[PDB]
Amino acid sequence: EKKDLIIRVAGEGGEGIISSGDFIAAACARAGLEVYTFKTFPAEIKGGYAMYQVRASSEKLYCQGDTFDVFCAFNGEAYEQNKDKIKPGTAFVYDYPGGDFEPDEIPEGVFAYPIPMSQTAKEMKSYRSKNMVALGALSELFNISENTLKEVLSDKFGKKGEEVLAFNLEAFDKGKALAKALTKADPFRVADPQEPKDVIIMAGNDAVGLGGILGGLEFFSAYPITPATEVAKYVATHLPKCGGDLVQAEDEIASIAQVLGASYAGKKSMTATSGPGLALMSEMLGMAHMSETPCLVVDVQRGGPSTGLPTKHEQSDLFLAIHGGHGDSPRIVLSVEDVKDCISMTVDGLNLAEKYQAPVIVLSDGSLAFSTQTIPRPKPEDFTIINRKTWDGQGTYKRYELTEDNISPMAAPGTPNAKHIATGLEHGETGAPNYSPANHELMHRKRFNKQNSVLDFYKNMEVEGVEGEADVGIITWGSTIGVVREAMQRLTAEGLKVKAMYPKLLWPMPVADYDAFGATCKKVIVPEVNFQGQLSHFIRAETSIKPIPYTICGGLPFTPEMIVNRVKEEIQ
Amino acid sequence: EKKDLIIRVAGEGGEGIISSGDFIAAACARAGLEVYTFKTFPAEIKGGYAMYQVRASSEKLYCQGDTFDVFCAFNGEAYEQNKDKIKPGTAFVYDYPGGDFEPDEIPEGVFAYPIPMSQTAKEMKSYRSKNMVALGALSELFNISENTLKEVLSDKFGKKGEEVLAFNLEAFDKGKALAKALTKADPFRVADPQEPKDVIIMAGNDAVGLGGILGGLEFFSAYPITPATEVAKYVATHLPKCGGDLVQAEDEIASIAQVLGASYAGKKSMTATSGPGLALMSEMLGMAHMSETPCLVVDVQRGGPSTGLPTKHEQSDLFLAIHGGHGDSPRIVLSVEDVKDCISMTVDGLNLAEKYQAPVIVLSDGSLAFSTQTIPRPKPEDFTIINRKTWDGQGTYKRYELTEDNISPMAAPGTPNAKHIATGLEHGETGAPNYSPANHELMHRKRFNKQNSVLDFYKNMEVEGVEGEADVGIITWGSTIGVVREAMQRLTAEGLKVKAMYPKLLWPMPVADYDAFGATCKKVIVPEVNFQGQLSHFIRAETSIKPIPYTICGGLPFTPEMIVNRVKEEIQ
Amino acid sequence: TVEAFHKMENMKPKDYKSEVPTTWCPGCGHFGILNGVYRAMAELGIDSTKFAAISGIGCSSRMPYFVDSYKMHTLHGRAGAVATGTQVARPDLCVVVAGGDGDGFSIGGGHMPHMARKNVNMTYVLMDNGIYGLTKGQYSPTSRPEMTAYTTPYGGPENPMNPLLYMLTYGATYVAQAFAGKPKDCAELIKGAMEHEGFAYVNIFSQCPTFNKIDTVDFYRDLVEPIPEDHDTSDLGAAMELARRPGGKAPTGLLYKTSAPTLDQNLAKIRERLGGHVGYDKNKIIALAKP
Amino acid sequence: TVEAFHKMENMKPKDYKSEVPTTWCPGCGHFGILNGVYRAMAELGIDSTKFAAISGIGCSSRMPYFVDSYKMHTLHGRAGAVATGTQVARPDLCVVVAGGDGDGFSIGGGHMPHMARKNVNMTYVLMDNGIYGLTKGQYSPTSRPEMTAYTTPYGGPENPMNPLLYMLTYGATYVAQAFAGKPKDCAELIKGAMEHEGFAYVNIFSQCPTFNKIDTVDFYRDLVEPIPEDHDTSDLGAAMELARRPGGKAPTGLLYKTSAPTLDQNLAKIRERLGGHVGYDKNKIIALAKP
Ligand SMILES: Cc1ncc(C[n+]2csc(CCOP(=O)(O)OP(=O)(O)O)c2C)c(N)n1
Ligand SMILES: Cc1ncc(C[n+]2csc(CCOP(=O)(O)OP(=O)(O)O)c2C)c(N)n1
Ligand code: SF4
Ligand code: SF4
Ligand SMILES: [Mg+2]
Ligand SMILES: [Mg+2]
Repeated sequence: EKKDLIIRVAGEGGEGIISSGDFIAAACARAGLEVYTFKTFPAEIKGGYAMYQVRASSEKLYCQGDTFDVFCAFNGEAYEQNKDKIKPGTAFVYDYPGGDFEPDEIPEGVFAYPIPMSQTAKEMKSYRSKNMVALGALSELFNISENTLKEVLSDKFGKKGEEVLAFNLEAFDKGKALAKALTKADPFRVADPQEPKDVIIMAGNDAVGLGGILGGLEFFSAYPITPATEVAKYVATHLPKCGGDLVQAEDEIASIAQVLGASYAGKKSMTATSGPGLALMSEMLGMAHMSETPCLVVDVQRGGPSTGLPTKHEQSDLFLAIHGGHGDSPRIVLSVEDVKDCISMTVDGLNLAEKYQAPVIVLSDGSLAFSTQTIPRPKPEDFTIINRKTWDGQGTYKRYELTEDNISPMAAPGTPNAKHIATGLEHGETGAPNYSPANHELMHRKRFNKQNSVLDFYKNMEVEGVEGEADVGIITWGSTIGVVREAMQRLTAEGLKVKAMYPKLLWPMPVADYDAFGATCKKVIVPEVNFQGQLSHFIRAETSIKPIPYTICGGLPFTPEMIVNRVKEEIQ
Repeated sequence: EKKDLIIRVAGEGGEGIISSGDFIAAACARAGLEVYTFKTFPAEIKGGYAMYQVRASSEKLYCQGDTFDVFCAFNGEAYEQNKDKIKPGTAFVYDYPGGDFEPDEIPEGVFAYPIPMSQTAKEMKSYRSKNMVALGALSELFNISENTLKEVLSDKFGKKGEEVLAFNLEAFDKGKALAKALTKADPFRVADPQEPKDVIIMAGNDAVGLGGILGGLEFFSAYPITPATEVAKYVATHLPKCGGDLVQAEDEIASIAQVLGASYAGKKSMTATSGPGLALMSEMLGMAHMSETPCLVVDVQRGGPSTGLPTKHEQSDLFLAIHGGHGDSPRIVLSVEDVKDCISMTVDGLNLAEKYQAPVIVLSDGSLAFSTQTIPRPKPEDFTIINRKTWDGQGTYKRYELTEDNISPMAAPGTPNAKHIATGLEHGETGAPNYSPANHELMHRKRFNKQNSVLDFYKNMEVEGVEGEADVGIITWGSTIGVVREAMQRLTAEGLKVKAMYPKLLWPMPVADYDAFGATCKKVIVPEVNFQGQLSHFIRAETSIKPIPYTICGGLPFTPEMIVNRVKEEIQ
Repeated sequence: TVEAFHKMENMKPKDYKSEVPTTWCPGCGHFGILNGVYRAMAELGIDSTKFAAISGIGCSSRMPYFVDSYKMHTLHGRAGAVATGTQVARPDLCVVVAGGDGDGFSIGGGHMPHMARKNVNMTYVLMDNGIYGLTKGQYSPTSRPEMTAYTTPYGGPENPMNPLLYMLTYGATYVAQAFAGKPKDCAELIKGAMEHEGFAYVNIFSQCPTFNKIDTVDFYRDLVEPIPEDHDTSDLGAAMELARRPGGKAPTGLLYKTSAPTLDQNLAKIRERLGGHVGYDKNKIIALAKP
Repeated sequence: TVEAFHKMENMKPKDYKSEVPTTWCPGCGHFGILNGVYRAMAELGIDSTKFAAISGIGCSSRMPYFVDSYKMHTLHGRAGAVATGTQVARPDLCVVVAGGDGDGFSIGGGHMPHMARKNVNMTYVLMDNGIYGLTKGQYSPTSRPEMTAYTTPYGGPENPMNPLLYMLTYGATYVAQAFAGKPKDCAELIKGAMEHEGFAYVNIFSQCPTFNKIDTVDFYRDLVEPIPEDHDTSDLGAAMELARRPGGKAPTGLLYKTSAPTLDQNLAKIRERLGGHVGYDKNKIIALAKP
């Protein structure tokens, strides 16, 4: 039984394409439904074709889905951009008559629903209310709660006066009436309303900023870069409320430099960037490793290489995150799946930087950055918070004291009797420069054993599927995890012998857990969106698995059917 | 039969430790001998313990050797620094009487030869001539040709006047007389002179600079960093003679930016740096890959991570050289073994950047940088030169034209009818920004297939040893190749079933050639000076070889006996 | 000696337009600067085959796409350092950098002093809109503190810098300022910058109506003040006084122009004192390494 | 607001020395600057638990190792940016950056404008020896063109920059210069720089006898000229005249001092206008995301 509905709305940005999608998402959440959205702004700032896709369901949602069930075109350009996906079985709502285009032969089997959105909006002497007419029609045709939709519109337009709101509700009613006059022949309906859940709706980048704040963030420095700037925007607004400071630095080098200085001063500090910025930070992340100074970098991955494809989907910064430092210079690397992770794994990221006095990189991506989801409302008291090991004041303080757990107690400036230097030169226990062979061997083992002990403490590699032997195991990372989750639902509903594993700690990697998983699968497929198969590379280098890479690199995420089809090709 | 002699001279830098070693090296080369030197400057610029080690032989030399046969201490600190290596069987020359120390119990079996170097120089009213006295004694005691030694001194001090020269020759003769008065009990003598060969003596960094010039270098930009600055010093002196320009930029980002700008203008361009600088260059090397702009970076590797150990030995930048770019951003990576390679592989590096319009990184190291060798005199006409593919002027010019060999003809600004854009954005054939899925997939394949086709053209992975199946195979890279070469001489002289392979193309790697080698070995050992076993990582990731890493990371190179002992542990 | 000038006869501004449609917002000030660029190139009779436009990232930085010439679109903040290499490698070319206030003085701010100090023979057209346009509205080193923007929702916690004063202090040998609303003023100052032998800097106010709501056309029109004709453009001290805005008014016109050796000229002097030439016998260099 | 001053009784310069032997060359000017730092700290009665010395890479940058306090040895050119993060995180600390001419104005040249413009409450002691000492003798942005060095064996192909003029142009609110040969001048100017609330910059000539053979002690002694007592340290234009060296003489003394809000003060104003504090109910932020 189909529990979800995927509605794509597209047209001229500025006619309310995005705002319409956000209204539907909020209305469905207020009606007790789960929501997953995605959008593309116009390619140029001045405007042009925009797209919003909202998926709503009575059950949990983990990705955008294969393709839309319903498409709503505000103009001809939107129809042309999506014509190839208007296939038999889909429902097609479009601005007609009185729009700017005559639709070609609507394919047989397509449920077509012309709605005169532009003409109705013009007869009311308010062309900008066109999206309200569309919303009314979509609500009527596909059972988007009229009650919560008008609640959402009331919250937005009530502050503008009783006339403005009653006008937009009137345009909504006109669209509802236009749709009611058509005969509904398609099988698509949004799930019936339920009791509203204790949820919020958040975008990926906002959720990263909130996770930092909830993790005890005190200092943030960043430089704007697509698709990461909304993290700094959120932090700039809300961190000062909690007693913290955001600074916009002059570039990414200055930003990570300020993070290290604030961290040395004793404050939990982080930055956010994308691929180009992470590459500029490579030298300073070496200093963080060598001096054992906590820091957190969130890399919202975008299309590369070089300037690349800033607005497209790609997870191709794994090589740089792990191997981007000169010398033997390891980082702790995490990667998020969904909006929930953007909160809790940014908390994880700060906690692990504190606990292991090391640079941590959290890999997100540009689709998740702008996707919104219903997620359970975060409760601040439910997050475990870890603070850097601090000196108890007993004995003599040595910044790099050799301990059993390889973690040297820290001391913020101002601590009596703990004056010390943090340094990027190789050094002995007191931080004095030391170039002797035995010390370099000894301190490499200290810092490597320290960071590698994350494996004994942080486990985040969920396994699902059949319990026994599997014909195919699937390993993936990043937001591709969510796509494989939906594919696994379909594969196990077909009775296929499949299992899946979802590493979210990417480096150091839990080799034994990899080997235990692979030993139970006849074959292991690794789907990821990068050209070289970057996770597969590390699986080959570090485990006894030789995976079958399934790589794509066209600026788009995987869809569930692609995973399903690839898996079935490997089952005999 | 012992063909070589290893003489270590050590003491206060500023008393002519380095110049003394260079005089010995030049004299032995003038006498038809092969020479391999190494040195360490004082740890601080103000001065302190300096060391020079010269190895001379009637046969080819490939590394510094296990340890010295003869040690000459100019002061007590030099004796203490080397006390543990003054073992029975070795010869020991020291400043006595009149020195600054009382020697400890010289172990029985050590052939000790006291020479009053300091006092003799004082009697002549020129303490700075102390090293001349030492040279006379060493020449007499250990058969360093007096004839060629005085030639070398005459070439140096003849320009200062016959009085200055005759003064230094008298100090030399005084040292010769002091040593003749002792009875020689040790078996050590430098090989008797041979027909002088048509050779030069060059340090590694100077050889890189010369290799650049011989490869057609036209533009060099660098920022000083240890241990790479001597490259820029050599280029600055000699490149303007050939019509080229050196510029010192304000930092490494500016330097690689200027290299790319000059290369875009049509000039063969390069820089030199070390680990910290290569990390700063990561973003701009992405631009070189994406825009298909030739550039060459020589990374004279030093101790890392971070500031690390600037003056010590380490080959730990392989991870950064291969994986340092964001996105899927490959580089062509070579690494040199010896001074000969520093010349020819810098030519190779410039040639490959021209042919494949791609960033090339050549990895050297801080020991090779200051080591000198006798090498056959280079003749400019013996180097094959490759130039970038240029447009034939027919049709319409497209900077990124899709060709069968994936290499697009280039055109320098000023070329009629070839106005175009070079760009870091993903792009189509004309360089216009293009974010479509099919184009990204297509252009990734263009640039990757292009750079991977180096494997069909450049082969530099010598194999030596037994022809049949071997009990142990050795794979190594960098100057460690030279250490393993000498180890192979010893192992194959004992009739042991060993073979060795010396990759000098590090990325992309010739997997089939790796697999064919490994199929003929029961075991494969990979010695390298880094903590993680970086080459072993790529062997595991890309080949079917399961290597045994032999990693050291103490700022020192391997010695041949270390390789010999490890190999024997793996056979029996 | 630039060989791009006065090679074409009877050229019109439209002859330097490329086929690429202009994608800037309506009312964006960058249009006026683009028009000035077209007029300068036509008035110089430039053969744009010998013209190299280099830009980084930003709305401003897209301008070379609309100009018919050779061009490189490189990395954010690095256009001027890249252009130094192009210029030194090929001093016959006319080398021009275009970019915005963030590209030039935020991430690019470390390269600015050395281009000017070394007197590289290039033109730098900085399109100052007081904001980061392309990344959708964060404040810049020229933003006024009362402005609110997307990383500064509570105002800017610092004062802005003075681009003209920076460039004068850095040693730029041609320093001018204009407003994009006067495209003929832009064309004359840009034309003079291209012909000048040395580092020539033109700061041009350009409105960003989409994100910068306080540095509007009316604000810039009221802000500017033409430089009096009796101003001595060889007096560095007087130029710096002008750059500091007497009465709070931003000067427009040519502030400073002086003749000094350029970087490529000094590099050539080095080669000349060595008798350097491409055919030099490399065996002479090798021979120095004989034992 | 720095809380390190006047907290300790009977402090002597040796109380701020670490155990690390100072291994600079004999006759290196850096010794005079280091002695000035010790003397300033003792005259201020500084509690060095509340004192942070931060440096990059260079002979000059070794200074924090020799100081008994909190300290960081960071990356070449990044000390001032690191120190900004330290200072903003902990405005109670006395934050001092020390470094050379290359560390500061070559690789670090891009961070210099923004520290000064934002008036970060810190002290920057630049030890100007006209060369790169630690990397063994390459020329610097302050080297004279007639000098030959190891990458410029045929002279420097450009003019040097003016550190004092840069920093005045950038907006430093305390600007001073001294010669390392006058350790009491160094001590008074560094002490005033520490006490100053805002970005304080002290340029100190320092001989490098090992590699710089022309910028000698005698050269610097003849170059400097004390600032007249009637000079107005609130007059920015007059301070800039001094920085440009009338008669070719480098001024020594205090050029400029002014009172303006610091970066940490403006950041604090933002929090105060929001009622921000560490105990803020984060549920209020979360509630904004409810559908
Ligand atoms: C290394 C790096 N960091 C950040 C960015 C993001 N970025 C692109 S343009 C830009 C600033 C645009 O401002 P400006 O230079 O003033 O030009 P404008 O758009 O205002 O004309 C930024 C921060 C980037 N492309 N690369
Ligand atoms: C990224 C990087 N590039 C280059 C270097 C090499 N380096 C160390 S110190 C230094 C310059 C020293 O000159 P200066 O700052 O004037 O200090 P001084 O030794 O003269 O006191 C350089 C170029 C480095 N350590 N890191
Ligand atoms: S965002 Fe601003 S600068 Fe960019 S095109 Fe639009 S108006 Fe111009
Ligand atoms: S090299 Fe120069 S700056 Fe460095 S310690 Fe010696 S004299 Fe001082
Ligand atoms: Mg701007
Ligand atoms: Mg210096």
